[PDB]
Amino acid sequence: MNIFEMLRIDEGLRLKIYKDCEGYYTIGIGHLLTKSPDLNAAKSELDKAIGRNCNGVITKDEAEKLFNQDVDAAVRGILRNAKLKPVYDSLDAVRRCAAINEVFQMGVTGVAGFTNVLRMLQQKRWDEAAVNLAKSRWYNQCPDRAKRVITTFRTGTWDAYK
Ligand SMILES: CCc1ccccc1
Repeated sequence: MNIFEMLRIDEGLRLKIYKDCEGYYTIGIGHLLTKSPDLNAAKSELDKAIGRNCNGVITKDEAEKLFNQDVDAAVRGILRNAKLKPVYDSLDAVRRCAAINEVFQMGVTGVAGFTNVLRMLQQKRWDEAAVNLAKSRWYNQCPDRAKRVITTFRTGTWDAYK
């Protein structure tokens, strides 16, 4: 088990655009296209992502290419954020996976707002952090996308994905 297998389980796979649990346009393995409510704006983002006219249906190797890019962006997003990096670096290996996973789903800005959860996690207060994350708008709207991630933060094991 690793970050990629973890996210393949949580995000699964779609080969055509859908609205995710926050209502935004998406494809592949949790690849957010845009926050715009216009399908065609999402469609332009996709063609620009792949480098061809799709028109909205991608292959497996292309989905996996996007996935690699998005995992990388999520890690870079953490390391470049002043709120996220010190908390991230205090975390053990498995919880670092849940952190990458959270940012991958929610984006850096959304996650960076969790001021108390960030403090709780850095002070190693696993129980309280998991409770506070379970009150997030992220969790209440994307329950089974988020559930195993919150459990992972609490336990620090891979058992939720087992
Ligand atoms: C709040 C989870 C988290 C912690 C550190 C870095 C990213 C995300």
